[PDB]
Amino acid sequence: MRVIVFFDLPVITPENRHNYSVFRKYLIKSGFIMQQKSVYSKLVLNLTNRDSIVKSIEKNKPPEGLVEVLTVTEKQYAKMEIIIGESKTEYLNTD
Amino acid sequence: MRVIVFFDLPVITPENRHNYSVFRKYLIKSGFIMQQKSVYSKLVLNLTNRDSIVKSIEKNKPPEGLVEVLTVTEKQYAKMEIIIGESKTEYL
Amino acid sequence: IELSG
Repeated sequence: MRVIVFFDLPVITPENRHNYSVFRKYLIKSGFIMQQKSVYSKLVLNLTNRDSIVKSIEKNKPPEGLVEVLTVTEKQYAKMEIIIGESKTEYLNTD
Repeated sequence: MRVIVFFDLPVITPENRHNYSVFRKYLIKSGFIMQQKSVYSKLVLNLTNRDSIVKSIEKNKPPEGLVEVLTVTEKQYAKMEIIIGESKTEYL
Repeated sequence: IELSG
């Protein structure tokens, strides 16, 4: 399985931005990989570990913001559609 | 199923933020509902409707950034863990 | 424009 963490943390104040980097570092230290600026994922090999992971996130939660933790299968994760921003009137790389 | 669209768009310049609001407005116009900032979801009855939604997102994508589309069951979505920084429900 | 995805 894959555990996907979506977080919506404030970045208004200097304390907000510090706490944002603290949570990001905790995720990295925990073996999560950045998918986007606010979305991190971790491979889970056994379901026993999954809720151990959720308990750790809860205990290490930032003081403000919303963190949501979704568990998906590896096939759902591997077939995620990736759409890359491109202008409609973009020039093509002539090599 | 439930389709989850999470995006990571630049917000540095005023044009970036304008482009961010245009894509957000497009998602809302398509019937997506905000789950949190930069994360939107929509119920889909079958994968044909799913792939039409994704095709429309591709044709309406912003000039820069990453848009990702995840499809999960409604049961998987309902068991999402919700963690709030200030949880307590006190009324004034 | 004829999107394949």
